Amino acid sequence: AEAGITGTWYNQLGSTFIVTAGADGALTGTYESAVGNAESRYVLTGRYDSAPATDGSGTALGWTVAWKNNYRNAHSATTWSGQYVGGAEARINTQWLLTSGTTEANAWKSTLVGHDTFTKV
Amino acid sequence: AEAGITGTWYNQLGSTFIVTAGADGALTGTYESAVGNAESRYVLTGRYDSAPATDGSGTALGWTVAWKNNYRNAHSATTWSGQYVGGAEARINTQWLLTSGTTEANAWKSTLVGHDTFTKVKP
Amino acid sequence: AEAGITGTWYNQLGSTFIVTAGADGALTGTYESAVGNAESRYVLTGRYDSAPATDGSGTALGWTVAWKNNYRNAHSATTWSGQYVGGAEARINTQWLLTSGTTEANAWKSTLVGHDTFTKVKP
Amino acid sequence: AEAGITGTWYNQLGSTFIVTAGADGALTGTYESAVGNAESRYVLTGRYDSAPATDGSGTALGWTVAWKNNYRNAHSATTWSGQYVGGAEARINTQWLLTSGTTEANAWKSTLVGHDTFTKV
Ligand SMILES: [Cl-]
Ligand SMILES: [Cl-]
Ligand SMILES: [Cl-]
Ligand SMILES: [Cl-]
Ligand SMILES: [N+]
Ligand SMILES: [N+]
Repeated sequence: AEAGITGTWYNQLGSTFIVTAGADGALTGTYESAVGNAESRYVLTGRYDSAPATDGSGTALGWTVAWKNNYRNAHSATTWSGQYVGGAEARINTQWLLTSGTTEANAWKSTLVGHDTFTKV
Repeated sequence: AEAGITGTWYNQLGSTFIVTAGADGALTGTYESAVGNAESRYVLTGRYDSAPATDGSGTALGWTVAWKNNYRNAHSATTWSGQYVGGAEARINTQWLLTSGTTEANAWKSTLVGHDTFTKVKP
Repeated sequence: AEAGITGTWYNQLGSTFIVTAGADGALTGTYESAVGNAESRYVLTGRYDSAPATDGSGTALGWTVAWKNNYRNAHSATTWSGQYVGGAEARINTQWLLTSGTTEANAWKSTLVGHDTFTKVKP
Repeated sequence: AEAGITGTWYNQLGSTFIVTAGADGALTGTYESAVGNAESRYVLTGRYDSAPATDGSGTALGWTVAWKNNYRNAHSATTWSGQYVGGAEARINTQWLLTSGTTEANAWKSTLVGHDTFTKV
């Protein structure tokens, strides 16, 4: 819990997430997706709540990735919100929101929602 | 545009968002919330997509706030996903997810969803 | 209250919702949308929780619309989840999920989320 | 696809869903949950899109359950949106919204979001 977040994680789609959790709640790393208008690693930044409760709970965290890198600009950003749980098999369970930049005309259809489970396997 | 996003913003609940959009697509600042087990400012970090399109599309962005500071710890974190629309009345329209740390058993009810609109006042 | 919900309602996009709240907690009616691969009325079915609280809480409800009628088929369905707030200006505030049928491969991008507010005009 | 929706399904939590899909898009049945202020079966009603595409896609559908029965009234309603996919192992993959009736003061925190995968196993 708290700790253990640092490392390389993978989700059901094959995307890889490499993060560093800092003593004071920062989350920094890079994201390589398996889907979308993605081509390479993207920078990610987030926060995690460094003093989780001392009961059998997971650690809340969230992060963002703007899908723009030296290779692609998909004019969109994804944020994942979820919680980290450790143990023999640690995972991060998240729900995400992906918003694309649209014209007002298409604003009603700008956000996709999904879920992802990351493991270090 | 980074500038365009930089500034002080408020939403309909009365929360304050102070942000700096940096060259490299980063977003840093503090969030003051009007609701929840919150007290004072909290640090936020996000990213925004620095090269939007010409046209009249919004700039997609997103940021996270873990509700822990030196005064409180709510054991939860919210991420806001949305777009910035500039003009005379610049607005950031978002959808957010708030997750609380829970035991595996109550995990099914760990995330809330909602939407917020922010109006800019200062740079 | 069933009555209270029964009526003609419009949201900010210009879509029409005609509903009948029945005794047994059911919701039946037609939806006319202003956006999407939609043409004409579609059938909706939902439920609402017939015994709310006294107090000034909203009545939780929800309904589904599969976007297929005799004129079009969009292979998608939307569910709206929210609450009814009565008074002189009765409103139904919702959050919706729109899922499109896709291949397993593009399933990750099958659902859109958003929010709608409905204003009542007729019973 | 289209067909096959009728039957008894179960989700990862143990909730049971029994539905009847009608030739014209109606979904009717009852829901027995494993979690919440639930006590027994609840009536559910929904719709499904009866003419799915003739390509390897799933069938879109959605349904609602107001958590009020002769035994409990949890002043809330849940709607599930997702798609049915058949094959040797058929499943219904959904994302749900659960709204409780609150005072305006608490309206900002009235909706929970999650996901559920139902199988006939
Ligand atoms: Cl991904
Ligand atoms: Cl807020
Ligand atoms: Cl609509
Ligand atoms: Cl359930
Ligand atoms: N993703
Ligand atoms: N559920």
